[PDB]
Amino acid sequence: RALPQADALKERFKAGSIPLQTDFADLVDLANMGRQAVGGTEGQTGPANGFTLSLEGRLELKPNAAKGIVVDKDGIAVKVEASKGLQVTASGVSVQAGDGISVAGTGVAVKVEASKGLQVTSNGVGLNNTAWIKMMCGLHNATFYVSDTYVCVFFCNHSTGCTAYVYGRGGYYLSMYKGDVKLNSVDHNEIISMVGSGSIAAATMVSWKSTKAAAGISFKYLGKNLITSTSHSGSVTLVAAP
Amino acid sequence: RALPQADALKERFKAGSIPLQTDFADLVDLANMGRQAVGGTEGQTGPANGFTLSLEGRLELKPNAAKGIVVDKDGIAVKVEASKGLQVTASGVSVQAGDGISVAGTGVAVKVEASKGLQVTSNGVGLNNTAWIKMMCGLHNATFYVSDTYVCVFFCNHSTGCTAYVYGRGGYYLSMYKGDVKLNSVDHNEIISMVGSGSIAAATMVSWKSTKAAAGISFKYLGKNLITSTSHSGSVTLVAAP
Amino acid sequence: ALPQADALKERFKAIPLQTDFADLVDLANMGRQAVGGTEGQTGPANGFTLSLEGRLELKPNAAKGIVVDKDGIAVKVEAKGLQVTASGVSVQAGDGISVAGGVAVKVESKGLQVTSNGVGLNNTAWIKMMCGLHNATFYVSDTYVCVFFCNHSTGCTAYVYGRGGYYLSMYKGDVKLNSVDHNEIISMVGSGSIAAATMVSWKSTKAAAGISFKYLGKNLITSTSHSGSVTLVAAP
Repeated sequence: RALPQADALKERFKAGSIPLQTDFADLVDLANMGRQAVGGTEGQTGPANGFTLSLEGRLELKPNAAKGIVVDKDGIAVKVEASKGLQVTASGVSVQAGDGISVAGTGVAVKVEASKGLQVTSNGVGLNNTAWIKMMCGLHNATFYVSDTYVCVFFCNHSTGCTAYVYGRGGYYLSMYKGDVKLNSVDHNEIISMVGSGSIAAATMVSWKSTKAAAGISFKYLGKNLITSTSHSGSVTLVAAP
Repeated sequence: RALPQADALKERFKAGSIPLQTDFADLVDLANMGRQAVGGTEGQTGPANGFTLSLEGRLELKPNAAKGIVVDKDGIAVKVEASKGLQVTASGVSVQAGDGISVAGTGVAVKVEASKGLQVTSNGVGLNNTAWIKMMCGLHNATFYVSDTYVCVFFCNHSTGCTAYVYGRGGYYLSMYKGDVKLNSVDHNEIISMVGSGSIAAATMVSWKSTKAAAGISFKYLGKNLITSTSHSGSVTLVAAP
Repeated sequence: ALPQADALKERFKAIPLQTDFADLVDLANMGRQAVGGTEGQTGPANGFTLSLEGRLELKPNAAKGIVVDKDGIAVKVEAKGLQVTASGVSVQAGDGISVAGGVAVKVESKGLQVTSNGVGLNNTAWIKMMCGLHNATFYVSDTYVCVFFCNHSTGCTAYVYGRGGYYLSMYKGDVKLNSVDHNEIISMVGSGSIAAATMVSWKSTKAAAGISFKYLGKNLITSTSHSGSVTLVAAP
């Protein structure tokens, strides 16, 4: 049996109606639903989980305040420990990105300055393939450099000109002959070299008394190697230190 | 006073009975429990926090939609802001780890790639103790190296052989006498050095016209120093660049 | 609105009218109204369920992070980056993460830095590098030179790199460790009498934090010499 609706139960208690035992039985069970709802009838175990019943008789929410839920006058809210990595807005709950962290579709991820030598991929954070240039710039305190497949050169302005530290690549080394190293199309004034047998010499420092190094100036050079007698003639442009 | 149960109370309105005032009081108070539960009786302040009462009289949950909770057809739910760092499954709420982040029992952590020169410890993320090898490999654009306690050497394959860039370690330097530097048991062809006193000379660049560097080849060498006249007799083997 | 309970009782005091019964029926109907059980209603509100015994029960969405148990309504965290205390839900930081006013990268002296724009190498990371390259345990660095010291046998040998356009002289007396002149030295060579020291050794002097390094720095543009006085620092 489902209890009658209100309008129907009422006309059972209309003037000049004979209210039967079963009409009162319907009234009692109707009245009893509020007590069943709060778990108060014989054989019930009290308010369901998540509910309390006050002494005034009010049904009340039981938030586990130790497990991240609070209830107040604005309603049921997630309890975020403030400034501890989490953030809540009308949009929902989210992680708050501090220094070095970025948050986007992939999730919480590492943000790096690429100018500063670091990579981040699927496999984790790491040095990129040009971190070494930044290292070498700091080593010599160079404000400009060139790099290509046969040489790299780190430029230091000083006095009326500049001096550069030189390193070979791919097996190659830098010629030290006059006319083989041009900054801004100017031949060099001085070089210091490492020496090999039979007039082989490899330029390790180069200096221009009156030519300055700046972003965009050209570097022209003759690279040599210890296996063949040929020579690459490079023409590149200076770039500011990273 | 604790209201009678439904069957007991029914019995007081049985056929032929004259219900007393106290039977009706019991009925009224039992009917009243619905109103009490929603804070509707005199002395009460209306629905408890977390609850609302519709114009139809229905009890309803009041999620604070500005603070992380939603209620829909599916139930009471945490509202996660989409793709802002957090995730939710049947297993619970979790952090979504993007590139360079890993999540484990320890918590949210940085993942570093193995061979790219980084470390992560409880003191933070830093460079590991062999990062310099990756750096020197990119500086010279080398695909192979050896490194032990007295030298490291960086190998560049070119033309019919290869040429190597040499750095001393632990106070030591590479001899440049013929027969003192062997790749694959072959003596070197040409070499480039820095000069010391008398016959002191330190190999900086070593060449083999017709021998290629490759993982597993042996590198044998005579390391020397400026304090004692003794030599170290090295025999290591080439590893690929990081 | 409906009579309060004590007003109702007066109407059923020791013959009730139909409007009294009506108020009692309507009063009794409020429990059913609340659980969405009357004609014209669609059952319990969202977030509520009604058990077969007739008890109102919460409906947590067990797949959207809420559980209800004996202890109350709770956030359901997977134990996977998150932690809940009496102060609420927060992020659990592992190795390389710090938590404070959001989630940030922590760096160790180990060459890395973190700023507004991300994690990168700092400005002295190259020192850790040249220390590992040469296996040096002490260095100096100033504007015109840097030097990496390697203790071995009875004394010390160092590798040298010029900075700012400069180079280290190799004249006896121009390079002092603990105020002692060097013994052996190895150079790159230039025109006339220009040479640049790249390895320098003291047979009976050791490197250690504190020891002074004095040197004569030179360059290729001018004839002048910087007169350097610095002190050795431990490798990072």
